[PDB]
Amino acid sequence: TLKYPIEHGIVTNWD
Amino acid sequence: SPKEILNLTSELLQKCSSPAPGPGKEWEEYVQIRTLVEKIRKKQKGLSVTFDGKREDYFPDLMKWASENGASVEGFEMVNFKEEGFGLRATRDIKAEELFLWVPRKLLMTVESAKNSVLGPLYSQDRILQAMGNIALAFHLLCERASPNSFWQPYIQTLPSEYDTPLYFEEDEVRYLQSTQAIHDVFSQYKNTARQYAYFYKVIQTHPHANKLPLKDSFTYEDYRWAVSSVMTRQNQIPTEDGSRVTLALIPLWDMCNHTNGLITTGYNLEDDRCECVALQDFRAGEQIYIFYGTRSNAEFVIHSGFFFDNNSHDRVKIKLGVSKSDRLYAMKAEVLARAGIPTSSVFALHFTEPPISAQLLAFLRVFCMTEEELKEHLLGDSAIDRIFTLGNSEFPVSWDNEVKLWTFLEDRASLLLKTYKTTIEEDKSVLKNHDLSVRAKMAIKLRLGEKEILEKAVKSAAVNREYYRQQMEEKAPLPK
Ligand SMILES: Nc1ncnc2c1ncn2[C@@H]1O[C@H](CSCC[C@H](N)C(=O)O)[C@@H](O)[C@H]1O
Repeated sequence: TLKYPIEHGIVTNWD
Repeated sequence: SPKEILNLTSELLQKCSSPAPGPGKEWEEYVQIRTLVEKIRKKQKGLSVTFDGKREDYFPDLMKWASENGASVEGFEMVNFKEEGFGLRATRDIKAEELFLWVPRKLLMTVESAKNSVLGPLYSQDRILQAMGNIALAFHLLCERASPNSFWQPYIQTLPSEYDTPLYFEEDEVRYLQSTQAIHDVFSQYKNTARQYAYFYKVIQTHPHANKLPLKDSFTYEDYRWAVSSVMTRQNQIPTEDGSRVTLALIPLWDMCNHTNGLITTGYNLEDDRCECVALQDFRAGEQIYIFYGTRSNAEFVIHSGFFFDNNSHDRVKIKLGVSKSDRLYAMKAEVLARAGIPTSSVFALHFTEPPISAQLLAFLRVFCMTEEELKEHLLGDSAIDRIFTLGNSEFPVSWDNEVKLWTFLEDRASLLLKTYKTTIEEDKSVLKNHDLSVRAKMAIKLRLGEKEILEKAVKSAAVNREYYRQQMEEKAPLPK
C-alpha cells in the first residue's frame, strides 16, 4: 500500500 | 447593533454549551438553536468577503499559480459537471496508474502554515485552536480570504461559495431525517458549529486586542459556516515535513477531483515533499478524472462531504449490541469476548454488502448465543485458545444450533430496527419518484432510505443463513475444522 495515503475529505471530530 | 450581536452570540454560546437534552428532545433543541442562529444571521451582512463574476473565471489563475510553484498543470482542465459540480476533465489520454498530479507542500494550507500566519498570535493563546486543527484550518482559510495579499488567494477564489453540508439545510429538509440514525450527527454538527462561532466571536471581539487579525472587523455566522464546510468537505491528513507527525491540510488543484468507487491512489511523497496522484483507471481524453475519496458511509458523505453517493459500496449503518449484566452467563460471555479482544458491549456495523456483518460482529453474536457448555469449551483446556482463534471465521462455526440462534437474533433485531423509522422503504421510493425535490431534500430522503435498505438486506441475509444452517442441523453434517 501507499506509505502516506491521502483521503479526500477525511472525517475529523468537531465534538 | 454591535453590542446586540454580542448579546445574541452570548446567548447562543450558553445554549450550545448546555448538556445533551436527551434523545427525545434533540429536535426541539435543534429548532431552538436554529432560531437563535437565524436571528444572528439576518442581522449580519453574509460573507464578509465576496468575489465578482462567475466561478469559472478564476480557474485560469489557479492553474498559473500552481504551475509557477511547481505543480502539475498538464493533461487536465477544470470543467463544470452536471452531477458533481466542478472537476477535472482529461485533455489527453491517461493510462491507469500513471502519475498525472503532483502538488508541492508550498501550495498547501496546513495547520503549520496557519500557526505561522496572521492567525499565529491567537492560535498560541487559544486552547481550542491548539487542540482542533480542523478549526484552525477553518480560521486559517477565513484569515487568508480576508487578506488581499495572501499567497493562497488564487486557490481561495476558486472554492465554492456554498455547500450541501447539513449546515445549509432548511429546517424542513432536516425534518425528513427524523427517527433516523443520521439525524443525531446532524444535530451535533449544528450545535458544534454554533457553539464554536459564538465562542470565537467573543474571543475575537472582546479579547485584547485589535490585532492585525482581519476577523476583528467582520466575522459573521456565514463566514464560519462557509469555512468549516470548506474544511470538512476538502481537508486531508498528510505527514509533516519531518515525517514525525500528521497534520491537516487543504490540497489545491488535486482536491477538485470528484469521487467514484475504487481504491486510494493519492499519496504523500515525503522525500520530494509533495502530494502525488496516479490514475485510478484509464481516462480517455474528454472524460472526467475521478479519485476514490475513502471508504466512508453515505451518512459521512452527506454530513461531512455534502453529497450522497449512489452505489457506495462501503455504506453501513450502526447497530449497538451488548451482553446485559442481567444474563446469568454474563461472566463467562464477557470473559470469552475479552479473550477474543471484543468489549462486552459496543457499536457494530451492518454493511450493505454480502456478507453484511464483520468478523468481529460474527464473533460477538456467536458468544451472545452460546450455551454454558460451549462457553466452557472456549475457556478451559488445551483447545480453548484455538476455538477463540476461529470465533470470527464463518467457515468454522461453534455448532449448527449456535449459527441458527445467532442468525435468528440478527433477523429479529434488524426487523425490529426497521420498525423504529417513521416511513417505510416503499414510501420513500414513492416520495423520490412522484415528487420534485431540492438536491438537499433528495439527499436527506435517500439517506433515510439507505439506512432501511441496509437493515432490509440484513434481514434477508440472516433469514437465508438461518435456513441454511437449520437444514444442515437436521441432516447432522460434520462440523469443519
Ligand atoms: N461523486 C460525487 N457526486 C456528487 N458530488 C460530488 C461527488 N464527488 C465530489 N462531489 C462534490 O465535490 C465536493 C468535493 S471537492 C471536489 C470538487 C468540487 N466538485 C468543487 O466544485 O470544488 C463535495 O463536497 C461534493 O459536493
